[PDB]
Amino acid sequence: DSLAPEDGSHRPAAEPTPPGAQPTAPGSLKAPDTRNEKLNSLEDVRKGSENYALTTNQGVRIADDQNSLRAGSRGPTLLEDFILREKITHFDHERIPERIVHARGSAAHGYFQPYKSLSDITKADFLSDPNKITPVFVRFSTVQGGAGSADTVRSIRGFATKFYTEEGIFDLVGNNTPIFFIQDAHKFPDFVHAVKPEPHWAIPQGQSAHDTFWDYVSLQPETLHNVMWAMSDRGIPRSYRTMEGFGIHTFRLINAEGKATFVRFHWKPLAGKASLVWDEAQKLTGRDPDFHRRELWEAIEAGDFPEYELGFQLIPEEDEFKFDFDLLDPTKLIPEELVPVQRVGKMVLNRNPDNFFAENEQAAFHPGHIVPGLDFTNDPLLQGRLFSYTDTQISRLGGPNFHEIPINRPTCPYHNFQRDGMHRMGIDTNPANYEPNSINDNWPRETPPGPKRGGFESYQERVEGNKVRERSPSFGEYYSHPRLFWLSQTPFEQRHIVDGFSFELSKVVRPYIRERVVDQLAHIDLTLAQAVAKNLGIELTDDQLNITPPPDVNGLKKDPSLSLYAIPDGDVKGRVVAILLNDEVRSADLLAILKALKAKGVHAKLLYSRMGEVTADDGTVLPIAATFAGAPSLTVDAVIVPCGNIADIADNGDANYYLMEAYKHLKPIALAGDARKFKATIKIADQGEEGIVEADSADGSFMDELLTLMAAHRVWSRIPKIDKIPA
Amino acid sequence: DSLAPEDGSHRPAAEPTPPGAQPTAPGSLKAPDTRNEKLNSLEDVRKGSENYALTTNQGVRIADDQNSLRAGSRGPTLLEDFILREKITHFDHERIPERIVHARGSAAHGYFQPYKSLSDITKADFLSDPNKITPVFVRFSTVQGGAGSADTVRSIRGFATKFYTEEGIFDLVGNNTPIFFIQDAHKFPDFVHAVKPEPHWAIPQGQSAHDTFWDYVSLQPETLHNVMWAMSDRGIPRSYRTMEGFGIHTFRLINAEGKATFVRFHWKPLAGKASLVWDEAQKLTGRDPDFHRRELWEAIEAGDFPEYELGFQLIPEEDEFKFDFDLLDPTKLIPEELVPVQRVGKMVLNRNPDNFFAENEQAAFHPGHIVPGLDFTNDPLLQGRLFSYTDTQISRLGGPNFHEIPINRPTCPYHNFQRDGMHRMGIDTNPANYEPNSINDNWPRETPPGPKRGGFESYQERVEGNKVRERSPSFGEYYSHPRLFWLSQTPFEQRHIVDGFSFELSKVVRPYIRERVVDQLAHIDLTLAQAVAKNLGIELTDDQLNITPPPDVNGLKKDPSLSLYAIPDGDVKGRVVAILLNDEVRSADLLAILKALKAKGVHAKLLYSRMGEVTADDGTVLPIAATFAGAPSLTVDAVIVPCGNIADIADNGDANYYLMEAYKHLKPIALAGDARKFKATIKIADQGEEGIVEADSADGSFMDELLTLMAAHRVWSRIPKIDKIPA
Ligand code: HEM
Ligand code: HEM
Repeated sequence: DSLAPEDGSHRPAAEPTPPGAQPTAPGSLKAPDTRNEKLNSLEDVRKGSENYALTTNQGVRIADDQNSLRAGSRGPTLLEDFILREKITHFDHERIPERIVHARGSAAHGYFQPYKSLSDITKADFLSDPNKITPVFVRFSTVQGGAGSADTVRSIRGFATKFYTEEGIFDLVGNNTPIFFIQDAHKFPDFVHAVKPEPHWAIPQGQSAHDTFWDYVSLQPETLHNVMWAMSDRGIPRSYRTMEGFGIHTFRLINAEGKATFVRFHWKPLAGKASLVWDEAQKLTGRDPDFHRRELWEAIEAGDFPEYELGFQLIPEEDEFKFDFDLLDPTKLIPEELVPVQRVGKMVLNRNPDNFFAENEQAAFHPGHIVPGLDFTNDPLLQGRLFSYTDTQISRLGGPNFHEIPINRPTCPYHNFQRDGMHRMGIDTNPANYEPNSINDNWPRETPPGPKRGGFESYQERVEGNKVRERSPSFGEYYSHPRLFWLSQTPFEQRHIVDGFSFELSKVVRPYIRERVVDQLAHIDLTLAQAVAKNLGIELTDDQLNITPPPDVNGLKKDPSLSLYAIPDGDVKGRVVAILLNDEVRSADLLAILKALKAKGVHAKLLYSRMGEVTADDGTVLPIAATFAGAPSLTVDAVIVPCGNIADIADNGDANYYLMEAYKHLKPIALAGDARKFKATIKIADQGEEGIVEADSADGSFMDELLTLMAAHRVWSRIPKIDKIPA
Repeated sequence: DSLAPEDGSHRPAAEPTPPGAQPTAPGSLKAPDTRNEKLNSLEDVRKGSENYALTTNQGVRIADDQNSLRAGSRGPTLLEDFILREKITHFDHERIPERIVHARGSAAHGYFQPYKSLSDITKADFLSDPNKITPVFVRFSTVQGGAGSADTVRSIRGFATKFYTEEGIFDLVGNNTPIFFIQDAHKFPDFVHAVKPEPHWAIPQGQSAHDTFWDYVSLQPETLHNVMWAMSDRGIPRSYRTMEGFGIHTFRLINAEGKATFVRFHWKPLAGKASLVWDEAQKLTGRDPDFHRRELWEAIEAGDFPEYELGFQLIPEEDEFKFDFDLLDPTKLIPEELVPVQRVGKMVLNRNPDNFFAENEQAAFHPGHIVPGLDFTNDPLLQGRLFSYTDTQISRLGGPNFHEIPINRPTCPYHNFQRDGMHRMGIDTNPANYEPNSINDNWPRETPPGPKRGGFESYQERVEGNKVRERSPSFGEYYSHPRLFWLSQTPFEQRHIVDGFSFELSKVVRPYIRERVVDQLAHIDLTLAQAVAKNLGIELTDDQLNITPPPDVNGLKKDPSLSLYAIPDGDVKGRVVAILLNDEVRSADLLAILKALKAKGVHAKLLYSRMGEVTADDGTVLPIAATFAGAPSLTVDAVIVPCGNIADIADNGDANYYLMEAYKHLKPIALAGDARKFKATIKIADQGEEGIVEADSADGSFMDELLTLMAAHRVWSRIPKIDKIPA
């Protein structure tokens, strides 16, 4: 019975459509022609559905899937009902342990390709040829919250990429800020317990704004650098497409001659950098907790494929000790003003998964998964990471055969003498399960290291020292990097940093914790320290006002690449506008609006005070995407109000509020014809104001003004005007 | 090191304190003297900390917990560092699968006591004497969301009680609505999959507002009854303390004479019934995803112990077929106007756990866990539940010995011949591990059924019919209960239901699903259906307008017990008021305000534009709990603005917004003296309006008027006035 509508509107068209135009769907159904070698190898396990009989897991067709088997229709359920018991058993056992950290994350498939061969600095096969494509799977995530926590919380973001290379899987497991909070892996559990929900009551979810986090931070000043990044707008990116990615650690590149070059990995978002503002981001955790997940998935369904440029910071082995910070300390960044990022390749994510659980939830990334041509360093954080990912995956994924879970399998050959383990898929036919063996003529065999297709050999780094549990003295500097970061931010970015700390610390119950954090800020920058103190009603002592600021980092008083916005990099393709309709829309305005949006690849969402349709003045029937309250201004990049019967919406509280919120959150607003009467709601200017586009009608000029504002992301100059507004 | 403040302010006092006054803490440190038998029996596994050396799990003291062992202070981490490896290993394996459903929950310890012996109707030992105290552990929960999802989502709530009786554990696993969505347990995986995040992209979290839910509901009209309850304000309770609880299924009570009586279990909230309004709930999911968890914990830390009355709907075996609905159908309620709830006992929750993971996360509740004196019925949803809880716990809790996890252990004796299994704690000394045996003289032995302390014997219900997979034809009625519920609601409740369906259907992307649900609403009630259809821009057809309304339920055209608010039952103790300060508060107003709240057990939170202190007009120093933006109006029940230097906050956007939000969400507001300048902000006439308390000062009847308003929970008369207002 219960079947599809006659018109076939239950099923999404298999072509790129704008967000909200069609029901989203499994990637292989939405984009059947989008392929890559990894995507294709997953076909052995894909399972369709159309035209097949419903069955048990043993293949027995089910006749009645609505009822348990009972002795009489009002009788007891019988134990012999094996259909019911398999069905309920499988349901009872759906859940697997979520990731210890980064449990909340969203992933997609794609491909990578280098711009040119890097064979002079590395023998890694995936970086050796500009026309040799490597399939990728990328998972972006938050850090602290559970798998069901919200996307747009304040947090560091993970950015993990699995490269299915010809010589093995390479996972580049990084974050959206260039440093981590702590120096040695031994303190990981300590840092993570402090930022996670407090042990007695398991509060708060997905947030650092609570006593144990600020306690830990105040007692461990090595965390201040990453805490500055987290409190800036870097902790609340607008989308996974508009954030940077970094491997943080110094790794090594090894070429065919055996030369080692120190390397730091970067991803540059080709959609530019952009973040939300705090109030918007926190409200968005309530209006749409899956905002980033949704936005990623929709951009891929729309053809706005997230694109990132892989880049390398390269430091010759002889310059190991030439900075004023240790290269092996993960709480220290390498300023691009000192070591520029060399462009290496492009990564495009062009296909969503079919099943979230099977591919996203069971994906396993590990910074230890390297290939010939790459090698580690002694960074003490990285070092302990090599132990942990392998270990956690044995319980998370139920045993040691997690490499056999479809998303995790290499697409290149894998042969060895490992056998058995829970849920073993691979049936080995080798007569031998050990080497050396003569009965299989010693196959599979070891392969010497060499220029290409060779066996892995570690770089022979010289090791000299006593066995000690000791932090390197060169790691003992905690304030100059925080200060460099502060000084490179724009004034409005600095304010947002002050506000992040003031908000967070105001949720710290124990007041001495607040004071101690303020004291640490005083070691970074007195202006910052005083601005946070003032918000906390704290007064800096005379001693605190005399703390000398830390030294510059190798002569640097600022580095503009550390700011999200000092260097313009705005891109409107893939952004979205809210269009507030009225019941007699002036079609001429809409037409002009939609044409200019379409030329720049900007999407639109048609909003009204009810769902269904409204008819424009020329008879055009406009389907309503959502209501004013149901898809808040939080979810769009700018707002446009066309003319028409404005009296229909002029007194609407949600419509008025829509604009006050957009205004407060510094988004571009454009008002045509009688829509300019809404200017009194956002109680400001009569001759106009930068950030508000206005005209008798929506024209070419009106739309260029709006699109230019959109390209600068937000109206920073409006900051001074928003704190009187009641929104 | 000795890191605590010398003042001792890192430590909350071990005495009842109001919410926000001190840092919250593990139950046994916060209320050491609050004991019960179960709480005392857990003392064997409680672990302290103070004054102990830091060790490995094997008892080896640790010297340096800040660093890994390496070959040189900048060298590689050594494999021999067993301290690092045990520490990271335990951390790496901290997580366990979350519950398949009801993963998000909050729990507490308490005790139960019956009002009088129920021996005439049940031989259940915990109900046989009013001086017999049974320890309980209760967990309240949402349904769909992960363990990290938000508290205040729209959803049914779970209400599970573990009774540690002298004759066994009895778990009463119910919800906050008297019926469930589906009739037979075979469809649980289908219903649950439909309500959970859609499989391709795992969106949306914690919400039924999406296509698959509404698709399922529109094809399975048996769900409408519970969908009505979920769409009403029942789905967004103000707190776990202000909601009702139900067992849902008909069970049996068996007395010593062998007589079976049918029973439905109810829990009445002694704090009264209270819910939020949708906008507030939704916004609260972002501002504080742990609002319910927090309120429960702080209520118990303040002495506002959540209290519930256990009540029984009793129906003689002879009346099984006397109703319009089948008693064994879980989608049907038993109208209290037909069968009154008989008061049975009182449950008081008076202590939080010590460790959320250990006690809450690992608690295992199961409706099949009954004791002599109770028995099941053939309700087909219940019948399948009896299989599921046992099964799911083998994987969630790691094996068949989950009854040995401290929180789950019986306080009464348990002895049998079961052995081994993962994580086996009990070391059995019985020479025999089988019965009958002669080698231990057959111990432990079976015990015949009897009036007290006898063995379990099922009631000998007659069974008759063929082995069939068949829904009873008596279950095929889907619309009269939904209609009864609808007609029992106040007019503002009906509107809220209409708004729930409207908002939810507005997030369904496929319009035909919205149409199909509207067609189903039209079989319940025309006014409901038309109002929802209008909100969706849908017109009912002439046939839909002529669908005949379903019959009354046994002559009833309404039952006021089904409404949250038709019959006042307001209780103010434990509610919280926001006090908006200024920098020279009339201290006379504040003294009047604070004393009056305290007299009724009403808590207060002093708010301002910054943290720190402000000084009242007489020099009283006032400590600030949070900012206007930091503890939004969503988290209080009422707002009071005292006189002083109102010009200080008159133009504060946040202060103004605070009132707008509280006014929009129907909360009582009280403005003293010059605080009445805020009337313009919320458009209050000069003459005033019901719901707004205003006077020249906070003396006389000012606090009595505000407290009368708090007792009625919200100002429903204000609904029409909020329609407009931009907030
Ligand atoms: C620079 C420092 C670090 C970065 C950039 C980082 C990044 C990440 C990312 C992006 C993920 C999620 C991968 C996914 O999407 O599945 C992750 C997970 C994880 N991280 Fe790291 N992390 C860092 C430090 C550490 C440390 C020091 C440890 C422990 C010694 C650690 C242990 C883990 C574990 C156990 C997981 C879960 C892996 C799984 O369950 O498969 N992380 N980390
Ligand atoms: C009258 C209908 C139902 C009610 C009132 C109900 C209530 C609940 C509650 C309150 C919980 C959470 C317990 C806790 O806090 O740990 C729960 C969990 C659960 N429910 Fe039920 N449920 C119902 C129907 C069902 C059905 C039909 C099934 C499957 C046949 C089912 C399977 C489960 C499972 C597997 C869990 C997780 C338990 C665990 O992991 O320990 N429920 N249910």
